[PDB]
Amino acid sequence: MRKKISIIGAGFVGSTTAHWLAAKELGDIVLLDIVEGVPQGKALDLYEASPIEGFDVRVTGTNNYADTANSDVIVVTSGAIKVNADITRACISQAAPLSPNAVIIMVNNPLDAMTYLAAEVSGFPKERVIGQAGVLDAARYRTFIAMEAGVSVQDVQAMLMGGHGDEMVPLPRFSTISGIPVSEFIAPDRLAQIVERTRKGGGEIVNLLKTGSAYYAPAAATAQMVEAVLKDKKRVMPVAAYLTGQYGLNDIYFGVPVILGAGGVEKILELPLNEEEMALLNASAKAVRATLDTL
Amino acid sequence: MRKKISIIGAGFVGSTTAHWLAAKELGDIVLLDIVEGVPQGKALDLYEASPIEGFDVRVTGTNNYADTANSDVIVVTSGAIKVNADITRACISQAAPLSPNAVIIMVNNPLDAMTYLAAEVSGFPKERVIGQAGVLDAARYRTFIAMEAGVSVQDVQAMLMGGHGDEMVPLPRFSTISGIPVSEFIAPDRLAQIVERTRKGGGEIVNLLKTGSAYYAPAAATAQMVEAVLKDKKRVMPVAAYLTGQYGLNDIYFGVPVILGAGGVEKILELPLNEEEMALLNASAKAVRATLDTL
Amino acid sequence: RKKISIIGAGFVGSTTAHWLAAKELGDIVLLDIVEGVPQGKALDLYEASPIEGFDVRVTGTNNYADTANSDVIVVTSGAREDLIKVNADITRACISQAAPLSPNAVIIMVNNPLDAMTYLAAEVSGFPKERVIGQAGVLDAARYRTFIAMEAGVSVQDVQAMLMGGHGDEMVPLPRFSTISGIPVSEFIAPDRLAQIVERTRKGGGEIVNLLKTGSAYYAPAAATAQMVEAVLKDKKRVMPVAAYLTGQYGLNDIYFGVPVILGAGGVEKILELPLNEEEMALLNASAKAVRATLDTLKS
Amino acid sequence: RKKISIIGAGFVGSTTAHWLAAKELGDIVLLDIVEGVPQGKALDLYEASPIEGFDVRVTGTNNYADTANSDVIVVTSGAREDLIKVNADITRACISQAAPLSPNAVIIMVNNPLDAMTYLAAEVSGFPKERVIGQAGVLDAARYRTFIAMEAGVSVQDVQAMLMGGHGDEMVPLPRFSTISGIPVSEFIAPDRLAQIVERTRKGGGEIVNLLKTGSAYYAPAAATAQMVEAVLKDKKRVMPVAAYLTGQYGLNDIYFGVPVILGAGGVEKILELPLNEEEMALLNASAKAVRATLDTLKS
Ligand SMILES: NC(=O)c1ccc[n+]([C@@H]2O[C@H](COP(=O)([O-])OP(=O)(O)OC[C@H]3O[C@@H](n4cnc5c(N)ncnc54)[C@H](O)[C@@H]3O)[C@@H](O)[C@H]2O)c1
Ligand SMILES: NC(=O)c1ccc[n+]([C@@H]2O[C@H](COP(=O)([O-])OP(=O)(O)OC[C@H]3O[C@@H](n4cnc5c(N)ncnc54)[C@H](O)[C@@H]3O)[C@@H](O)[C@H]2O)c1
Ligand SMILES: NC(=O)c1ccc[n+]([C@@H]2O[C@H](COP(=O)([O-])OP(=O)(O)OC[C@H]3O[C@@H](n4cnc5c(N)ncnc54)[C@H](O)[C@@H]3O)[C@@H](O)[C@H]2O)c1
Ligand SMILES: NC(=O)c1ccc[n+]([C@@H]2O[C@H](COP(=O)([O-])OP(=O)(O)OC[C@H]3O[C@@H](n4cnc5c(N)ncnc54)[C@H](O)[C@@H]3O)[C@@H](O)[C@H]2O)c1
Ligand SMILES: [Cl-]
Ligand SMILES: [Cl-]
Ligand SMILES: [Cl-]
Ligand SMILES: [Cl-]
Ligand code: NA
Ligand code: NA
Ligand code: NA
Ligand code: NA
Ligand code: NA
Ligand code: NA
Ligand code: NA
Ligand code: NA
Ligand code: NA
Repeated sequence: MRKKISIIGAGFVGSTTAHWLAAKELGDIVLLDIVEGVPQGKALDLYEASPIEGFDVRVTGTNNYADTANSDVIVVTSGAIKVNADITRACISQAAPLSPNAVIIMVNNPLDAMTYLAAEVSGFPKERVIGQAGVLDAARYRTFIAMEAGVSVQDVQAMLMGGHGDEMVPLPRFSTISGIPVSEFIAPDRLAQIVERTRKGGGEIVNLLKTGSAYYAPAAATAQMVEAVLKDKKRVMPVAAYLTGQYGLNDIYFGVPVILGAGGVEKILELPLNEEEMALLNASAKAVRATLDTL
Repeated sequence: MRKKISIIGAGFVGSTTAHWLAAKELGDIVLLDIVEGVPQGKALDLYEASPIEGFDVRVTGTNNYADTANSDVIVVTSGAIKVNADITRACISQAAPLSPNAVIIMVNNPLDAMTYLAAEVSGFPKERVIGQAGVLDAARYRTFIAMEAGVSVQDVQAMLMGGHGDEMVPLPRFSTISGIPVSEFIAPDRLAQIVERTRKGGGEIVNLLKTGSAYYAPAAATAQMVEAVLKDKKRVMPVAAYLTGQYGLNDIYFGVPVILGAGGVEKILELPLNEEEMALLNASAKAVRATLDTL
Repeated sequence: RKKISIIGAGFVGSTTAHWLAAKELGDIVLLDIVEGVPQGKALDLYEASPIEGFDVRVTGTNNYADTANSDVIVVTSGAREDLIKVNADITRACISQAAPLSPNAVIIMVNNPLDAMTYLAAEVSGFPKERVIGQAGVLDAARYRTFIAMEAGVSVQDVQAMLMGGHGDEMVPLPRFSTISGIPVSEFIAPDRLAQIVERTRKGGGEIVNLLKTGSAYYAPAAATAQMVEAVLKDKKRVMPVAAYLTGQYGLNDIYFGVPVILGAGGVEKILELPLNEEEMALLNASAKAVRATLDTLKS
Repeated sequence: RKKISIIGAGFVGSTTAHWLAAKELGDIVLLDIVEGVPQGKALDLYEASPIEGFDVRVTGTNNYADTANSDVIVVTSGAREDLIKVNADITRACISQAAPLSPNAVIIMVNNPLDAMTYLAAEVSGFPKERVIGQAGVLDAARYRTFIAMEAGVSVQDVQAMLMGGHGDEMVPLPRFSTISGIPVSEFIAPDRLAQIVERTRKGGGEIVNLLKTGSAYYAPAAATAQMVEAVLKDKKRVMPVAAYLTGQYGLNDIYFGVPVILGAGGVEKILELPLNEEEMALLNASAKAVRATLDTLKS
């Protein structure tokens, strides 16, 4: 049978994630929400786009968790700390039991903390509970680099760590264009400006939309992670993963480079960060730790 | 240089149309709106999804019509009769002059009437001013047929005419699955139910969403028409076109089968409709005519 | 990941790997009896993956053990009675070795004589008839659709058509069952012009052979084959003409014949029975006779 | 629509048409001196369009007039001094007839000896040097990236690499300029293991030749060529290694050499100058000497 993906939270990010996934014909999609009608309408609307696009994907909406049973992947985009903590706990507690073999991909903020909560509530192997944050952030960074350098976005690669904004750990040294260091194309001061724009990337969209936050890129990032699992592509990407010593961090979810596949986090990469980079990471880890304790 | 597409009205349908088009890497996209920040945010958000998806598309947002100059295609999705008439007149009067060689694709409702208005205000050759309505409606119909018959949406074809809802002219006789009449798969009573669900398709999504109307399918339909023009694919699809005698109708925009290409409507097909079908068409034409006169 | 084994790494088999690899549908194993040939073509295609962006393991081999547990087995190892016996021996050898290793696979035959070889494959494999099919109609319909699109001046994406039987004289054209966006093809193309198109379709394979001088078509044949593989792997429920085992449909029994079917994860999930008129049945009966004759030569 | 002419409908040329047709990038004209060959391959591929869903006019011809006004001209008509003279005469004939008909086109050479043949094409066409390039580095980097992905156990979509020079011994590998999602390849693969990969890359073309016994690689070479065509047609500004005319970069003058460039609608839009260390420059200089020798044999 076809793969099955359940998206919990049929808002901007969740519905847009269904759109990116449907276009890829990766599997049947179930959009769940607590609000009646909303997921049903968005799912049917997207389903009706299928004859036009040519993909055979069963997109259904629902308010009943039973419809998410036996999912291969569970995406959680239901978030609006306390508020999201209750929402996240409610979603995972009802979804996890019905899909014991699924890989959970958290999107709700505060991301690192919510992913940790999902791991606790689900009791799933740590490798199968991850969060999306770094793929989006690296995507904004890669976009800015391509724009500035005047090259194809298909030729820019970048790795970064930590969490959102001030918790983000930029790593320009670990970004290249067709294998060439970005420093060969962009000078230090301009690169520093791009790093700052990346840190503020989410807020930049918020300040523009006025009524909500970003969704096209966040959903694309999430969909790419879902694809990595379903097709066991073994993508090397920054993801919120559970650490057991890497970078000197224990008992915490933190954005780190991993090889993402059908088994979820199949490997946590260990970068040879210099002292400057480690200082940024330590400060981030402390802030992420603070949010974790509050949780 | 790359093709250029301007989308006037950065709301649900317009932004979603940018999404479908960006994924196809069909050309640079300019999202224009009267509201500040909104088009800029949605465009940048989508642009930031490009390194993830791998398409090189310049997606920009704006409030200045000058940025839409020299567009190959102009999509109008700014509508909310009087209200939309003023909005449509304002959009076409400012956009048409800057892109004299563009094909205008209207989406604003009342569709047939607004497309007629766009033709008047723009003064463009009639073949280059069309409206999207039938592709969406036929898509819902094709979706329902595929669902019911249990076959791939890639194998269902369908033609229909007229306008939305009561103005829609269904033509089950002109729908097939891999060349086979749909009547071979679905009985008369069930087919009649599918036709009715198609007529009410837009309202069905509205009643579910509660706060707005459909956009995934409407945008997909619009994007497919944009693709047909940019790539001169010569698609055979129902489109709102200016009639000069076809089906006995003159001086009016009506949903009819056409061959859509780089020159816009490259041919209006003349179906051998029986008396039953012509009765439906005549009633529709009268209703569309009524809306036109009011306009 | 899904696994597809392509037996016979010649033009059709390798080109089929190309179409499938681009779709990132699953791991692909190309097998041949000739050493180096499959390994070279597989590696070549695998080396194109970073350029195209697909993650598919494409490997070549001479060992049937590497095709074990495949979801789909494509047979393109084929090379009058002479033609039949030669391909019967190759098909026999291929199926008897591959089938036992992939008991749950759907076998898609391509070797000619198509209908007869598919029958032999069902016979040798012992597989349920629904999981042993042949590719022929998708290619023939593709040529017909191409000619129609060319002539009518419309996108190939808006032309669909159904046909039955086998290759050439065994082909049962059905213009009545072809449309452009739901509109009969006869509305776009005159009778004489359409008859020529039907004739060109019957001789479509030969037309390519005569142009290439050496060898036959492979781009379209591989695309047709790949589309059937995708139909099974993604359980798309495609409505297409495929060589299937008949037990009464169209008045035919105990024979593989090109017929309209719903193709999904279970192989043939339904054999459609279109009501054909007197003229159309005349063509089908004459076609069935020719297919039956070939089948009898095989059983002898 | 955009128009691409592929001179030489052999394995690489036809496979390039296949990759391009699937991308629906523009009309494709396949030309060859042999009658029937291009017409057959073109028709075959055109007949696959309804199956795949792309609307591309694919035609075969023996008349250079049909390649008129092309946006891109791909040359894959090629067949020691013997090798050079034979290909020089073919390349000469192809360019002198095609270039005049498509004055604004970007010429992408594939024929070997690559660097030398691209130089000859610039010489014969009279085209601005930026619009006459050669494909070699994209393929070589593709093999290297494939081996790295295989070994590191990661997606081919996350491996990028740059290299220069020409084929085999003329290749200038640059492991320092290869990464996996921005992380140095050396962090994933040990020195000895990486050296083997570099060696396998140098001999990558030969490896395929030895396996096929007859003929050389075409899937990856065509994919590499097609990606360069797409770069021009869609003005993507790709950063890739291509054979370009040098006027001082890397200390080389009046010669075509594989170097990092930004490829767009204007052909070579920029030749990047990477600061290479002593060891790397040692490789490049020895490579330039070999390329220069080949060039001199050509000019003689
Ligand atoms: N990690 C990233 O990179 C990233 C990027 C953007 C947004 N986000 C976060 O993602 C979340 C969703 O953002 P959005 O813009 O889609 O929001 P939204 O408000 O549009 O959608 C959230 C949806 O969740 C539903 N919901 C609430 N509680 C639920 C419950 N218990 N069960 C099921 N559904 C429930 C709502 O009814 C709503 O439709 C937020 O927490 C946001 O901060 C993360
Ligand atoms: N033809 C079909 O099949 C079909 C299907 C669905 C919706 N529609 C119609 O499409 C239109 C858009 O629907 P929507 O859901 O995207 O709406 P929406 O309200 O989300 O978006 C419309 C956007 O237009 C902008 N706008 C208003 N006046 C403008 C002006 N003068 N210039 C530039 N921008 C302006 C708004 O500020 C808004 O962002 C409506 O008229 C709707 O009825 C047609
Ligand atoms: N529409 C159709 O159904 C259709 C269309 C085209 C071609 N065909 C048929 O498909 C077959 C292949 O055509 P081709 O052009 O690719 O041929 P080909 O000669 O290029 O390739 C056949 C390959 O099979 C291999 N082979 C032979 N015996 C084998 C065995 N016992 N096991 C494994 N491999 C073996 C060969 O060594 C060779 O590489 C032919 O029978 C041809 O007539 C059918
Ligand atoms: N990385 C690279 O740059 C790379 C990779 C692989 C192969 N190649 C080279 O590409 C060339 C083609 O390789 P192939 O395997 O496709 O060869 P091939 O022999 O299959 O095809 C060459 C085609 O050129 C045609 N031809 C000959 N002279 C011609 C002329 N004057 N005009 C038009 N057509 C003519 C032939 O008839 C033949 O169909 C060779 O020179 C080969 O060494 C380069
Ligand atoms: Cl956090
Ligand atoms: Cl109206
Ligand atoms: Cl039936
Ligand atoms: Cl530089
Ligand atoms: Na699936
Ligand atoms: Na913060
Ligand atoms: Na400073
Ligand atoms: Na373009
Ligand atoms: Na939206
Ligand atoms: Na969307
Ligand atoms: Na109405
Ligand atoms: Na009744
Ligand atoms: Na080939």
